[PDB]
Amino acid sequence: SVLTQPPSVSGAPGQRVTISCTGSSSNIGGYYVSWYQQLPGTTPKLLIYQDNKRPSGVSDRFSGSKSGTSASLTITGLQTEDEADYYCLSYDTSFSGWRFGGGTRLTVLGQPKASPTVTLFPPSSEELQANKATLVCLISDFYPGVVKVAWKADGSAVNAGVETTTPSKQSNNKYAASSYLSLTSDQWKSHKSYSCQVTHEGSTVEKTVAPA
Amino acid sequence: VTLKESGPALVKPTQTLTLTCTFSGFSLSTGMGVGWIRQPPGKALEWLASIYWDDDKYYSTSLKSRLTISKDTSKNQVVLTMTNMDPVDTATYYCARVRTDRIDYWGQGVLVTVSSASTKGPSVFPLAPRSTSESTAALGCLVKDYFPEPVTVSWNSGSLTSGVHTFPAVLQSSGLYSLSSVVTVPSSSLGTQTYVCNVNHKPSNTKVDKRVEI
Repeated sequence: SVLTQPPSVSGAPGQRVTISCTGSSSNIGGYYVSWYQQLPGTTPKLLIYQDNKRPSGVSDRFSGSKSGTSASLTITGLQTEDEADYYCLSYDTSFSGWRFGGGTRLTVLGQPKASPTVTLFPPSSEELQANKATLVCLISDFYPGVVKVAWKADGSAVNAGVETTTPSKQSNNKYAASSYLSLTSDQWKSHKSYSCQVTHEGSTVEKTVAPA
Repeated sequence: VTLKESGPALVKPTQTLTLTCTFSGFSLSTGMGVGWIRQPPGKALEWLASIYWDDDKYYSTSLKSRLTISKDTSKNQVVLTMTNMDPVDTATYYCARVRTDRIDYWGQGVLVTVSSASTKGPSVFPLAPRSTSESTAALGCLVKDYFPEPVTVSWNSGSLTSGVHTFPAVLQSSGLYSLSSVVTVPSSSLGTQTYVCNVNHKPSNTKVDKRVEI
């Protein structure tokens, strides 16, 4: 009654890395193990089956290793395209069917910083007619995936009505996010300037829009 | 080999969820079977149940009285039934083929939200360019205040795909989602070409084609 996986591992580009699933006499010990990869926003893909066997089209950078209550997946020649979540799978004689590992998020450590692109939209004419005003701040193509988003009104810090999404991995291993400043039409007209301030890795990119 | 799930986007608590997976590229023969695996948003995969050529049914012990699986090689479908749905069951539900055993191919998955809140169609507003014109202009659509997920956005009926970026939605304390989709185009192209976003919120049976003028 166990299937432990490290939630996060990381390796250096061009090197080897191991992902291990630890268990007991009921799971990996005595039952076959499969491995699966899930890139961001896509469906899982069969890595290794029958502990050692890879289907066709699969890269031979990957391989599975058996030894008792431990199963391991190895990735040679690590590349940035390998950043994904990796799961193991095996039956357990304590429950009735298959158990998935917790999943291991793989990070590749050699990637350079990318500063974010910031696009700020004022509220539409249609929304102001409904007496509302949503300012949209779109944050794209930044690495690593951490930003702080602050809002300003006439240079002064805004303290309410801000909601920002968690960063999300995109196609090219960079990250994207968005932040919304939800106001009424009167609040939007009450100031001369509104600013979206994006702090990434210590530097700040500010974009400003005006009701006029 | 194409697997396809279908089910309601929203299920109220304690009600019954019924999935059906229509398949292609095989049939429950051989020693082949079709499985069901779910995944809460941003979380791990959980195997639910699977059925084989025997009509041999295997279920998760964690889901005792809740799971029934059934096949129909006639209309080529596979149906799973989960009773007493809880918000903890909110997940993307995948149907996959299983071929000792292994999962071969995965469907795209259907998103199911277990909530007591009501469906709400979105309000679509244009994200008009001044951005005192640079060589490129960003225009888009604000898909505002909808529930539940998901929402799909294309541009110009799928004919415009190059400068497209649809952003993941924000969840307000209201319980309503909002997202923005924007396309980056040459500012030379703002008169040569019309730009319309195709928003589809299937949970509310609403499609909106909103043009972004100016």
